[PDB]
Amino acid sequence: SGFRKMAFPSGKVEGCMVQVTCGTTTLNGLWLDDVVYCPRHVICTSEDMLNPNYEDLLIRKSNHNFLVQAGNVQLRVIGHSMQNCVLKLKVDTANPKTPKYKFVRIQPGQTFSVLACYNGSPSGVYQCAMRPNFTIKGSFLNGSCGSVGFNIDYDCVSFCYMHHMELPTGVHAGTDLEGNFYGPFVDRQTAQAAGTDTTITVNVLAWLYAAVINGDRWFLNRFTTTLNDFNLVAMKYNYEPLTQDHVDILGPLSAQTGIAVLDMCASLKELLQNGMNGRTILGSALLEDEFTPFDVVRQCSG
Amino acid sequence: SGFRKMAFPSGKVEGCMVQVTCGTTTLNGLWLDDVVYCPRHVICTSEDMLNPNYEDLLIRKSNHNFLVQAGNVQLRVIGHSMQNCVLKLKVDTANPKTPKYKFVRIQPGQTFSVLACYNGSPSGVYQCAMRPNFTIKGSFLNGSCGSVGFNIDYDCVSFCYMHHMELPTGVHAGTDLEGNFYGPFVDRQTAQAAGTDTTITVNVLAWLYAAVINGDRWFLNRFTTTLNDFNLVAMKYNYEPLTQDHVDILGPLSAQTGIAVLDMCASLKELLQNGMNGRTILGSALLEDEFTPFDVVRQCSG
Ligand SMILES: *[C@@H](CCCl)C(=O)c1cccc(C(=O)N[C@H](C(=O)OC)C(C)C)c1
Ligand SMILES: *[C@@H](CCCl)C(=O)c1cccc(C(=O)N[C@H](C(=O)OC)C(C)C)c1
Repeated sequence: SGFRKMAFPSGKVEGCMVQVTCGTTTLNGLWLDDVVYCPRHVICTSEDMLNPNYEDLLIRKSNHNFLVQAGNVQLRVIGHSMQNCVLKLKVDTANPKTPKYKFVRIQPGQTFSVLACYNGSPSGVYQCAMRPNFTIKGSFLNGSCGSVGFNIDYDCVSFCYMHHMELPTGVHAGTDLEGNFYGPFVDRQTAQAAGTDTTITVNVLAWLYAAVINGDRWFLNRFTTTLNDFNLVAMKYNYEPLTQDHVDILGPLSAQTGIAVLDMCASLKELLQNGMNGRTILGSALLEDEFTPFDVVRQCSG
Repeated sequence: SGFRKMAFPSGKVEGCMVQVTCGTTTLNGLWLDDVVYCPRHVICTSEDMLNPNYEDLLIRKSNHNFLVQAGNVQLRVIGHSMQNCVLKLKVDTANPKTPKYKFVRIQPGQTFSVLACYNGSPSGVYQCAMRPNFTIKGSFLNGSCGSVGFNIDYDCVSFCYMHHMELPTGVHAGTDLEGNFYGPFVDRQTAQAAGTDTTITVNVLAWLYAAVINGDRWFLNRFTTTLNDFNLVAMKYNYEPLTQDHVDILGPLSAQTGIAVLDMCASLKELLQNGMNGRTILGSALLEDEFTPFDVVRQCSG
């Protein structure tokens, strides 16, 4: 019993974190086999941050301009290249702790664990969701760039996020491990801002099932609704549309609780229209949308 | 920016988790140097669960009755003993991954990371607080017994919790690493239940400071209060009394935000008396009390 925002165990990732310094700029890197991955803005300085041409900046560097430290061991850089917004530093040593891994790009509404790091040293681990507007609501301080987001499936680490910046609203933006940004953000100084966001409906319904599995039932009702009528309400409250595929994905949880998906949707409609009247669900007084159906099944199966 | 429930990186702990089987009962153990620690109820069977005499149960076992598996390696048990409600299994191999560690008992209102494990395999990591009534609101399924709670300070792991059981309300109880229960709970089948609980005031105030540091200011006011008047309100809302030591502990956060502790207490009094009028603080619609002053300083310093 119980329902917590749970992250994957971080040890496999911890053994990949290093510190990358170029000039007086330092940040974190990810050491896999004989390559270190980090944000390419490590080669930029305060003077070029407005319209930097990264191809020019990199052509003017050599391997000796990069210091890579893995704990108290200095790694010799033997090559450097750029891939989109990530820098690849070839080092002369393959990381002996490299896990089985994949570079996967995630979808908005999916969750992942973040290992916050500073100066190549892990500091904390927590769960995040990619928002519909392609930002993440992280916890990151100065020096956290290069920290990564990941999921683990049977000892294989699927890396999905590298941290690059903080937007003016305090939310965060970055890229996939191939250096391609999530969202319409760039690694330079502009007035860029998070676009409008929406609530991830399928996740809210998953979490209502979690709650039922954990004995919170007060929000249930005898009613049902059609998908079309439900989605009329969703649109009114800035919730994403629910699709038949979402209904199918919720099938297992529906079957375990005996509550049809469109029945739980009737409950969600009532909650949106009426609030909670002072009650809580799984210890929250608002509707939580950063648990996927998979997250719920993982933590609630028993 | 940002504020998340953040756990410590779990890798140091992950390398200590093993599986312990006695008969058909299996659970998790903690392998440090050449000792494996686990709940002593692993030696109990369904027939004895009402009034087990553990001294009798253990005298009837030998080393060969315990199977310890560390990954795919079987560890040879060469001794067994009991210490309060934990079993100590001496094995013939010192864990090469043993971190620097301490066994420390924590106070109600303090937080710690939990590494949930099944069959000696880590599954997830999350933050918990020891409640004033000595329970924890965890996330644990069948097979999670023997999972541990810990804090990490400069590479030294302070273990503070081993998981033993789930109470009827779905909250959790266990012991310290010396096998002494937190709270008035026992490792046998009774009608035992969590006692009345209260909210951890000093932590709520810490979190209000976190919020101010992260730009949530709407709940601030021009008022102050005395400690005595504040505590009259606290008692009315089932909040713990605030002490001068709590005020002193909040000194740094007060100084960073420029908001005197008793000023923030005036804000808390208004929030308790009036609710939030539909607003949120750090993405919550209720007052959060599972962050200590230390947790806030760790995550907000920048
Ligand atoms: C980024 C963490 C943000 Cl939450 C981080 O650790 C970091 C390290 C080093 C340098 C920067 C940085 O800000 N670089 C500039 C920038 O602001 O990005 C747009 C450059 C000069 C464009 C960040
Ligand atoms: C406990 C996890 C609870 Cl959230 C766990 O993994 C476990 C493993 C093996 C056996 C038990 C168990 O329940 N034992 C009995 C009990 O219910 O504890 C009071 C014994 C027989 C007293 C739990």
